[PDB]
Amino acid sequence: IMTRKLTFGRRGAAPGEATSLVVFLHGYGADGADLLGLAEPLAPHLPGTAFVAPDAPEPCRANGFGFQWFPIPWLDGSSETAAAEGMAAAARDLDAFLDERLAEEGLPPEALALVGFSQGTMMALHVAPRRAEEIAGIVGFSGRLLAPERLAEEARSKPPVLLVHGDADPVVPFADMSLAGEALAEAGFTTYGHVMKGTGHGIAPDGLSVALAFLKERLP
Amino acid sequence: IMTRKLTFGRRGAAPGEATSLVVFLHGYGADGADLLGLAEPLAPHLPGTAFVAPDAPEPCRANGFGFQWFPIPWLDGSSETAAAEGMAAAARDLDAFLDERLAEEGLPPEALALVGFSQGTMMALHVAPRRAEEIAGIVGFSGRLLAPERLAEEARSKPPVLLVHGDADPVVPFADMSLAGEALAEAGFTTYGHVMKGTGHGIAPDGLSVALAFLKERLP
Ligand code: NA
Ligand code: NA
Ligand code: NA
Ligand code: NA
Ligand code: NA
Ligand code: NA
Ligand code: NA
Ligand code: NA
Ligand code: NA
Ligand code: NA
Ligand code: NA
Ligand code: NA
Ligand code: NA
Ligand code: NA
Repeated sequence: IMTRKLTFGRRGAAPGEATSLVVFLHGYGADGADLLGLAEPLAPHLPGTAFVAPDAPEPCRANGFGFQWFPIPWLDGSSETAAAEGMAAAARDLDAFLDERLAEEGLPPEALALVGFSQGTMMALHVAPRRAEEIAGIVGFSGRLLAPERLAEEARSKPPVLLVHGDADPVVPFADMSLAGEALAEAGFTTYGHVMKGTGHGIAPDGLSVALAFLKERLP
Repeated sequence: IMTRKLTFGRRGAAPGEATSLVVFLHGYGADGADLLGLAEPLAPHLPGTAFVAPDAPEPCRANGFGFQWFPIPWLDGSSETAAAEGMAAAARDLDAFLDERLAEEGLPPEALALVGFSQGTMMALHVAPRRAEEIAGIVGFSGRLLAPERLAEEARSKPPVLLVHGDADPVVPFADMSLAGEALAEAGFTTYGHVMKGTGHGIAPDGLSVALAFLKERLP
C-alpha cells in the first residue's frame, strides 16, 4: 500500500551540518509548528542538533485546522476500529518519515531522539521500539503507552525513555505515566521519570529542563 | 477589575486604509493564526477589508500550546462554575478587544463583522448582541448558542447572523445549528443558514463561499 508524505518544519543545525536529530511529535489537534518552537530554548544548549516537527497525516476530527495521528473515540465519535487502523497507518507514515530524515541528514539511528507530546508520545512509544536499530532515546511528555501487552513481543529495539507528566493533568491521567513506565521497564527499557508537580496537560519549565539534560547526555 | 489584552494577527487592507473589519474567533485549543489564514482566499474579493484574529486569553486545558476562551467540562474536567466564569471573563476581554480594533482602524461598528469557529462562534453569539451598537453581521461556523434563554432580555443589538454547520459534525451536534437559529430568529435577528452536507467539524469550500457572499453584501 502507500505511505502519506509528512510535511515538516526545521530548526537548528545548518543543513549538512547536523550531528544529531530531534523529531518533535505533536499532540491531537495540533501541528508541528507548536512543538518545534521548543527548539528555541534548546538549540543553544544542543549546538549541532537539527530539530524537525512533522504534521500528523490526517485532519483533526475535533478542530478546524489541526492534525491528528489517529482519532480518539471518546472525544470525536470515531470507532475503535478506526482508531486502531489510524494508529497503524500513522506508524507506517512516521516510520517512513524517520527513514527519510535520517537519510537526508546523513545520520545513523543512534543520533536521533524523539520528543513527544500527548498523542505524539503514544506515536513515539509505538514506533521507536519497533525500529530495527536503537535510536538515542525518547522523551515522552504527558502521554501514554497504547498497547503495553504487545510491547514485549514486538519490541525490536529498546532505547532509553524519559517520561514527563503533570500530576494535575486533567485529560491524560497522571497514573498513565507509571503504567507506561513499568511496561517499559519490565520489557528491558532503561526508563526515567520526572513529575511536573502542580502541572496540568502542558510542558512546564522543569519538564523542559529535564528533557534537555536527558537529550544533551544521549545525543552525540 | 481587569481585562486581559489579546494578542492578534492582521491581514488584508493596509493599515489606515480599511473600509471594514473582519474579526476571526478561533475554536477551543486553537489560535488566531489558523483562522486568519482564511484571509488569503477572501481578501481579493473583499478589497478594503482588514482581517484580524485574536488569540483567546487562556492556555487550553486540553493541549500544549493552544488557547481557550473558556474551559469545556465534559472534555477537560473543569467545573461548570469555572466554565461560566471563564465565558464572562472572555466576553469582557473580547468586548474590550473589539473596541480597541475599531478605535485603531478608525471604523464604526457597522463596518465590523465577526467570523467564528466552534467555541469562537459561541463567543461571537454572546458578545455581538450585547454591544450597544449593531455590527455588520456574524458568521458562525460549527458552533452553538450558549445561553438561548438569556438572549431575549440581554440582546441590546441584533445584527444579521449566518450559521454554517456540517451535517456530519462529530463534536458539535448538527442540531445545535437549528437550535441556535430559532433562538436568534425568535429574538428578532435576521438569521440565515447553510448546511455543509457530508462535512464534519471543519470549514468546507461551500461554507467559505457562502460566508464570503454574506460578508461581501454586509460590509461597506
Ligand atoms: Na503531514
Ligand atoms: Na504538541
Ligand atoms: Na493528544
Ligand atoms: Na506545522
Ligand atoms: Na470532523
Ligand atoms: Na508521557
Ligand atoms: Na499508559
Ligand atoms: Na491573547
Ligand atoms: Na479555529
Ligand atoms: Na471548540
Ligand atoms: Na496566533
Ligand atoms: Na491542563
Ligand atoms: Na454555528
Ligand atoms: Na445551540
